Amino acid sequence: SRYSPEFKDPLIDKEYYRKPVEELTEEEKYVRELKKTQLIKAAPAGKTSSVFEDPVISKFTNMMMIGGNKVLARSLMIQTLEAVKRKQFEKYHAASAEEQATIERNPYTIFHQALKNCEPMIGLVPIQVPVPLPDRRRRFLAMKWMITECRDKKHQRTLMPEKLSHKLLEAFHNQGPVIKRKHDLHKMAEANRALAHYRWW
Amino acid sequence: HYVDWRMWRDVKRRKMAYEYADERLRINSLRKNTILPKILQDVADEEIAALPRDSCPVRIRNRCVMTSRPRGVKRRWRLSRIVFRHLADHGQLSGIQRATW
Amino acid sequence: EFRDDACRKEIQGFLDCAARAQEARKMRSIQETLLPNKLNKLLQRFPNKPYLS
Amino acid sequence: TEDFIKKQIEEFNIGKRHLANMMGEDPETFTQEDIDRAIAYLFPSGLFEKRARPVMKHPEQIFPRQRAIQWGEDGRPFHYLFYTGKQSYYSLMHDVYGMLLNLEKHQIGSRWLIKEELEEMLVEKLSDLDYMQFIRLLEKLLTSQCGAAEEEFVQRFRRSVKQLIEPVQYDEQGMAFSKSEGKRKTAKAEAIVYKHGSGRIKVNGIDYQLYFPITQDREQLMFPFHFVDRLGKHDVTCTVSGGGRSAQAGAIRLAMAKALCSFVTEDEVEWMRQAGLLTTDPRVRERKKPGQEGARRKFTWKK
RNA sequence: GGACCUGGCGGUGCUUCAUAUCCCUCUAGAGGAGCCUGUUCUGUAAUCGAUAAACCCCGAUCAACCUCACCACCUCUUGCUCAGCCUAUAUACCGCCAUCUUCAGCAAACCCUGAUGAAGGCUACAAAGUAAGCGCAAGUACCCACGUAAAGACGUUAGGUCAAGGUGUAGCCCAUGAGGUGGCAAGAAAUGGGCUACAUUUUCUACCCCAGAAAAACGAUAGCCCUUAUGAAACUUAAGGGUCGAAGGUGGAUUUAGCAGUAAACUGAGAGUAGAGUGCUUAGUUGAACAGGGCCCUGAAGCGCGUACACACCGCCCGUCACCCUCCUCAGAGGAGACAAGUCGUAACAUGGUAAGUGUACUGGAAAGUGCACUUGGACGAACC
Ligand SMILES: [K+]
Ligand SMILES: [Mg+2]
Ligand SMILES: [Mg+2]
Ligand SMILES: [Mg+2]
Ligand SMILES: [Mg+2]
Ligand SMILES: [Mg+2]
Ligand SMILES: [Mg+2]
Ligand SMILES: [Mg+2]
Ligand SMILES: [Mg+2]
Ligand SMILES: [Mg+2]
Ligand SMILES: [Mg+2]
Ligand SMILES: [Mg+2]
Ligand SMILES: [Mg+2]
Ligand SMILES: [Mg+2]
Ligand SMILES: [Mg+2]
Ligand SMILES: [Mg+2]
Ligand SMILES: [Mg+2]
Ligand SMILES: [Mg+2]
Ligand SMILES: [Mg+2]
Ligand SMILES: [Mg+2]
Ligand SMILES: [Mg+2]
Ligand SMILES: [Mg+2]
Ligand SMILES: [Mg+2]
Ligand SMILES: [Mg+2]
Repeated sequence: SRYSPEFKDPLIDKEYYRKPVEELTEEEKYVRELKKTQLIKAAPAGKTSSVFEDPVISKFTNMMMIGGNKVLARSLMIQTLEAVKRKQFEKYHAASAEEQATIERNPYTIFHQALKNCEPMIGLVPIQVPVPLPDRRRRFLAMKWMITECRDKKHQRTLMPEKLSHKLLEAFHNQGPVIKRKHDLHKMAEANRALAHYRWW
Repeated sequence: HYVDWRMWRDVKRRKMAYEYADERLRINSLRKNTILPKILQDVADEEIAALPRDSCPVRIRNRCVMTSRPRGVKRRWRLSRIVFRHLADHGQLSGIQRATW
Repeated sequence: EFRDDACRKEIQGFLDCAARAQEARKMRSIQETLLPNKLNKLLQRFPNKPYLS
Repeated sequence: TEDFIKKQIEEFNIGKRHLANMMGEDPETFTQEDIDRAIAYLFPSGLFEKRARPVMKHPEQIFPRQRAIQWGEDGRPFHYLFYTGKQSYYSLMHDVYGMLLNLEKHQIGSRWLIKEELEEMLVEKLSDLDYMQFIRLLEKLLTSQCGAAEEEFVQRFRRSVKQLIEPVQYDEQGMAFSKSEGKRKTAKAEAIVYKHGSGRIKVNGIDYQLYFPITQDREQLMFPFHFVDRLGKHDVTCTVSGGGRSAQAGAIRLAMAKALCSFVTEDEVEWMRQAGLLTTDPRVRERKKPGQEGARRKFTWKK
């Protein structure tokens, strides 16, 4: 890394800086004073202060990226979000007044809830042994499972936006091959339950 | 007293090519055009073939001038990579230096 | 049938227990650092003398 | 030795006078800087290592501090700690211990000189352990709530260790602006940010929405103004070259942020720096190395 | 033969580590297809060298003739050279290098300990080490003081190169030298690397990123024909065009690289040629994911332990079965020793992979296995944990 170890990662959060001094604790005051003497890495070209920045969606776009085609990855992500929103609006209009209360229409909420539903609780590690999964690994496994399922060859000629929107809605409703894969992981963990003692941590 | 018989042959080839270059250029000018009659071009072809074999420029090989290495010869200095490295490392070539970037 | 609908409570307990185990690992690791190094340093100042001065 | 060093010093003075005469300058006012400049002109040397280039410094600088004899004609050393082999260091430790004893009986931008500095002061080789012991003793002395004499004695060993804002200028109409420059990858940009406007940014005379079709690059342009809550409060004219679309966007972002520092308050400037808007991203392409595919991709290990 | 020292080794103990590295984890590949190319095997009249890591787009930043050292035929003999030889010897060397090395050690000269043995020299609240010098480091180039370069000692593998050139030794001297004409270079078959793909995050077009069409087509840089570039000579090389629309549908074990402007993808330039690479060097653009657990698996370090090894485990070595000798007992046959290779195993030497051995008994191709008791000529890491 061209950055010397002294450089510190940038904190991009307007609220953190607009916070009044009075609300700050002594530890927080000391941290703010110290940061005035430290070097700060240049803000990456990916994340900004836009209120429409969703780190989960940014990470999903990065994962979907192929060969540094960030433009195409972003295009696919926005197309998927638009397709999800349009399907939700169509269902909302086609639905009765009662079901319109239930029918969600926010693509960001749909995406977050779908990935959360696809997050696996217990993993398997060679030691195979059932084991707890850290939160970062859970999120990455959810995202990778979603992307791999969308990239599966079983879908013929269907475009990635449509495929991913359909899979995302299925996951949001707790259905689809992604949830099936999570259930399969859980079932294998249950089957190897007896081997849980092999784990030394 | 050239380095080896191969370098001597290349020297002979260079001398012959320099001797016959003008005649070769003249005869090949007739062949390398689409204006003159095909019969004239064919007689020119047989003449250029009749010229001695060693006069062909393609037979000139760029051998190192100090060790007769037939390959790895830097044209600007006419020295095989080994001899060029020797002289440059000992610092006997102006400007050249070990590169680091 | 491996459906989270009712398992929510047990799954939450599992996650809390895993977090507690990780936190305990960290706390033990930090708290571990009389240690053998210090004890050996103390001993070297008073070496056993199986010979004669 | 004294005779050699004196001969060198006299020779250096005589050569200094000759150099002043050769350069046609006053021999008396000729300084070390003048000597260095004259020598550099007279013997141009492009060798990168400055120590390798010709030098005519004073013999005091040229020669090392070769230590004097420690025992007289009778063979009796001068320092009672002579046989310790580190008389200077151990005498210093003895003095520090005595000062600590006296303190006990009676009762921020400065670091500690590195082991190299301590060795230079003590004209004695030292080990890291010895230096650490000495530094710990000095720390105890300072913490002991000592007097002014002890503090000034410690000062012998103590060693003293924000963004800059461009100046606002005025255009033909007198309206205020600021100018800045930045670089990213191979891209280089220069930005002029005016004090008032409708958020209109013209890159190479083209509006940003047309120069950067990519929403990512447009967000990069937006980032500084959005950070400082000034969306639409300024107009900007930027000229960029080199690099690709993303490199140009980053360079323009950096230049615009640096210019905006001329207007935003100091608190906002510091917040921008902490957010990273005012740090030139050193990350550039890494040269391909011979025998490997790229900067780090080695060839497929054959078996 | 007994006891030790040093080193190598240990399917050796504990502890701490590996930061693209040992495992899991992340990305992209190879292993499945075609093509290009190197190597091996076959073939030929037809090089040579490298060839485990550290060979295999390697000597070559380059083979139609030449290059060429190879083969066939022909020709010359003081020959370009006060000759010549690409003849053997890299196990004589210089020269330039691989290698651990992604190491920090090597150290002359002193001093001390061991009863003045090989050898060893460590405790910082310090207990015999001091050390010039080399290396690291530092300094330097690139864009910082970062990172990448560069650098990286002494030694190991008698590691590579007698074919860069020189050189010792040995060898040919009407040829193992010199010259000319012509000629190989293909693929039964395998294998390494690279390229192109298998597509929808795709393909064609416009633009160079707000579009329209294709979509069982995608997919050859392959094959065949034609033209053009260079050249005396093109089926041989390259480019273009036409024609064809092939194999294949993300690929088993296993395996490679990568910690950030990196991987991945994409676009140029240069060296070298008359021409010639999907090869090499280099410039630039877009530009990721994990980065946390560990030591059950591989290596590193520290402290240890064992050692019948010292060409240092790719070691050493046991017994049978077959083979020649010398001696002994024996109605002819056995035993021993020696010479000596194979054979089957791996019994012992490290916890020798079931610790070893003594007595005794049963069993078995063969070292030997097991049973009962006994020895340490094994260990149990030596506070609590
Ligand atoms: K493959
Ligand atoms: Mg040529
Ligand atoms: Mg690896
Ligand atoms: Mg293949
Ligand atoms: Mg071969
Ligand atoms: Mg060979
Ligand atoms: Mg020929
Ligand atoms: Mg030939
Ligand atoms: Mg010959
Ligand atoms: Mg050798
Ligand atoms: Mg090397
Ligand atoms: Mg290097
Ligand atoms: Mg260095
Ligand atoms: Mg050898
Ligand atoms: Mg060899
Ligand atoms: Mg001959
Ligand atoms: Mg074709
Ligand atoms: Mg032609
Ligand atoms: Mg087609
Ligand atoms: Mg055994
Ligand atoms: Mg055993
Ligand atoms: Mg037994
Ligand atoms: Mg039995
Ligand atoms: Mg007894």
